[PDB]
Amino acid sequence: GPHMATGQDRVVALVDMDCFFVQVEQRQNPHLRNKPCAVVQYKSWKGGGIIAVSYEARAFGVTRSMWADDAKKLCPDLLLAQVRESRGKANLTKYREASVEVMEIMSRFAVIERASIDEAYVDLTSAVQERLQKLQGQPISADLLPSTYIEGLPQGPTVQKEGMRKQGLFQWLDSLQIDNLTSPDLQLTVGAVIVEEMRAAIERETGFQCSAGISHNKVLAKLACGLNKPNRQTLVSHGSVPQLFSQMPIRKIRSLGGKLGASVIEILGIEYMGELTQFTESQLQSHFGEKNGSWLYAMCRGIEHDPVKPRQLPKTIGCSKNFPGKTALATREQVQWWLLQLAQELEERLTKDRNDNDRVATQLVVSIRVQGDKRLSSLRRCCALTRYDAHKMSHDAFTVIKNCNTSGIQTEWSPPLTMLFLCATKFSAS
DNA sequence: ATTATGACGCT
DNA sequence: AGCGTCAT
Ligand SMILES: Nc1ncnc2c1ncn2[C@H]1C[C@H](O)[C@@H](COP(=O)(O)OP(=O)(O)OP(=O)(O)O)O1
Ligand SMILES: [Ca+2]
Ligand code: NA
Repeated sequence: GPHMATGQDRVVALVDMDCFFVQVEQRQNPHLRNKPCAVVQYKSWKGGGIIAVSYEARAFGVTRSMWADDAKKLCPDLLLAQVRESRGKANLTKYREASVEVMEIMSRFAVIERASIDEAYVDLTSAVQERLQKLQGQPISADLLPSTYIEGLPQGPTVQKEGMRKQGLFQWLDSLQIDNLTSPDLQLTVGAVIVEEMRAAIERETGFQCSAGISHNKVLAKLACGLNKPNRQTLVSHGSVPQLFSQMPIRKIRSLGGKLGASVIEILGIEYMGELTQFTESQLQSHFGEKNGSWLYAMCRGIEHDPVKPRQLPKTIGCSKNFPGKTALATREQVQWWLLQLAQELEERLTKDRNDNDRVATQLVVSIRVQGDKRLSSLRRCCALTRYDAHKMSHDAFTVIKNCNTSGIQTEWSPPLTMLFLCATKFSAS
């Protein structure tokens, strides 16, 4: 009734760059603009592995994880850009620097949480209140929302995409009560106005287009963002949730894309998020645990409380390389040479991080995989990181893993290593 | 022979 | 601490 919280206290946005690594390469090389193209890493094995795909190329069926040779079979005119290689490995520096460009722009509007190399959540609650004051009861015109979709509209009693978008926007704006500064729907709408401005600034100042979701929490904001891509933003209101969720497969919701989500489906015998509402909180907790159960009970009603954390910088800085099939490392000299290569890239990134961000990492984590293990990581060990020195770091990494060597022979390594990983963690101010 | 990352939960 | 899950 009157005491039933509806999770409508906040305005949250999720901004996500469209086909990000592709746009980085297209900005740099105009010849790739408005073409079917993809970004690939390595080239020798089947033309390289695809990691990003332009919307033009997606129309031909090109996807991430596809080998470039296979992609070319779907799209013979596909253009490719290669990830830079340094010290024998893929080097993602260019995309990390492009990411900083975008994060710094977003930070002018509001506190952001960096969720990945190319996306950030934004808590717009306070910014919305401020904009609501400036407006002073004055209505919101559709002209302020030129790329916004209202999920669930139009509805009730044109055959083109932009026409439908506008019809829905009009129905929404027609319904708004702008006299009430505390209407959640009004708050979301002002949120969307601000996000239009954020997205315009990003495109103006970097050249990169993006999509966005605006809702009352991170999970709905993320879901919304994906509903109309590319180059559009979507508002998902509290009211839209029952219909949206009624046919939404459980796996589409962030965190339910894996084993937990499969267990929800299997154990409860359901398919869609909306079907969760018929279980009690205790019932959900009995199957999925206390935390997951409470989260599910609220989430299926469109309610989630996870905060947008004030964090614009990554918490760890890591360097990793696979050594698949035949290229697995089988000699001590091999293992030491590759630890040094990884340690050298890591040193370079850490030193840059220390100058830019006024902090120093204090722990080095070392992880390997051995041939045979289905798991991505076989063994992880940490040691002290006391100096930004590649030789020391690689020497230390070797010391903490050297006992993994089954080989009776000193020089040989067995079983061969199929992955190496160095990660700097536990930052302190400096 | 996807690969290179990165956050957070469990015990 | 070391491992697993989920994500981009
Ligand atoms: N599995 C992966 N392996 C390596 N790099 C990845 C992987 N997934 C994503 N990336 C990189 C390349 C992407 O351009 C970038 C952002 O990822 P993501 O947001 O999932 O897709 P995207 O930006 O390429 O397309 P979209 O327009 O659908 O968001 O991070
Ligand atoms: Ca993206
Ligand atoms: Na993303």
